[PDB]
Amino acid sequence: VLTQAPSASGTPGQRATISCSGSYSNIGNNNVYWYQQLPETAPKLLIYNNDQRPSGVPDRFSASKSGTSASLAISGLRSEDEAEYFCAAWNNGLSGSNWVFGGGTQL
Amino acid sequence: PTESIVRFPNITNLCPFDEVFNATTFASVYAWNRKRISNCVADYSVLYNFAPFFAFKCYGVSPTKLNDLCFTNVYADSFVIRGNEVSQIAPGQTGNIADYNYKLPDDFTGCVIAWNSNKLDSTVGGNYNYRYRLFRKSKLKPFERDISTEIYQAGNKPCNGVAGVNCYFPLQSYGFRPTYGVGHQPYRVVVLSFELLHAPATVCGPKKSTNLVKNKCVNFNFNGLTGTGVLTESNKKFLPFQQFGRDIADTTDAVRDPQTLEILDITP
Amino acid sequence: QVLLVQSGAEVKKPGASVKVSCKASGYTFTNNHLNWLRQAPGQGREWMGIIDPRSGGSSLAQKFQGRVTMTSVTSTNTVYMEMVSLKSEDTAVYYCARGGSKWYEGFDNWGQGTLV
Repeated sequence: VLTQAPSASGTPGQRATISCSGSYSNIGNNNVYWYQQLPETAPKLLIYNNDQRPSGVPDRFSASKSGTSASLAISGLRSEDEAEYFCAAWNNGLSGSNWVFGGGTQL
Repeated sequence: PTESIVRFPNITNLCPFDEVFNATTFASVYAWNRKRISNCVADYSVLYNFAPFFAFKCYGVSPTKLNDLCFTNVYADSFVIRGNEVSQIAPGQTGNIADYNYKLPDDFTGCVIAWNSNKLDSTVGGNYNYRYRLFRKSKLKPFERDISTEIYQAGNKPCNGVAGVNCYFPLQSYGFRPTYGVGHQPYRVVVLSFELLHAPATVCGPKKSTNLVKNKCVNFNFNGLTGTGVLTESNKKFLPFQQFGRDIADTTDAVRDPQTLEILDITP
Repeated sequence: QVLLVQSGAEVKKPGASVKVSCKASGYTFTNNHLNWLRQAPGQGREWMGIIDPRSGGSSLAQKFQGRVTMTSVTSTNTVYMEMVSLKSEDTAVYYCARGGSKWYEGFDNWGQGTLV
């Protein structure tokens, strides 16, 4: 149910992306939105309605979805900013429908 | 087949299919709001552009064969039904909808379309504005109005306006929760009814037109009726009621041109 | 600025009832929704349920339905949770999340959480 997501190690001045793995019912039909988090910091909304960032988010970032996979690209990722990320999509499967968050591998 | 003539009624207008499919509030199974669509060219590209159907299954016609045919009376019925009982709107089926909410006649030539509507037709407190009937005096007739909800008693004792055991409440309204599973999530459904004979079309697909050539062997197309042959000026009088005639052999022999009201033959 | 009040960290006791409140700020309370999700270290994140601010109605996930009660009050500008038969496993950190309508699945603010 939760997105598996890959593991990454930051490299200064390099573009990096995070991908999610979900079912058709999890991410294919329902749009996704991202959440950048740092340790000892609270969650922060990253992209809105699966195609654009919310107002105030830096325009350097871009993200897109390809079926079960949604690529969250970070413009020139920095190791200090680098941290584990996690999808946030709505799931409606069989008897249960709920928000599903796939915690990515620790970064 | 020297050429290919196709003549449809010249009138043109974007059909109200858009506002039918995009209404912000739909009626209940209690009262299927049936609205007439006519005097417009029917285009299904807007229906395709609409949300991906969960179940678009259509009878007496095929969606490929849907565009060329001209329908005489089209009637878009709208309602909201439980995702468990979506399959019950098909004729020849039984179910709570079928027993008491509404029927589809067995000889149905139309399209039924449903799409998951928890996206915006669901409230966390539930949409109790949508209601259905557990109980009714008998089975509701196909395509029959039912807009009265009076207190019904299952037992022999008459209610006299009093509710109690064996005298249950008239209508039950389901409140969709977002948490409800896909089976129990609300479904927005649209039902279309067609008629193909003995009536003026006044509803057609976008196919443009080209003038006929009298006394020329052509593979013609009139109001979606596909036939080939020589078009001959005729003297047999048709009343305004009937548009295309019939022979002993039960194939078409006469037709009145939609653009110019004049009767033509369909001789081989 | 949008601000959400966080209930202080609490000692976790098996078979006990706790209440946590998140008081809204930076916006009108009734216009925009507020729902809850929790995080368990060493595990994934999970979502409690959503309460309506203006109507006060609550919709709760089937997975943890019944253990928690949520009530929305206009004057309090906050929603309360209840915990029945608190098991040691269920104790964790719980975040408040704020968003718009139901179709606006994207939560635009966050809760601090409760952890000891």
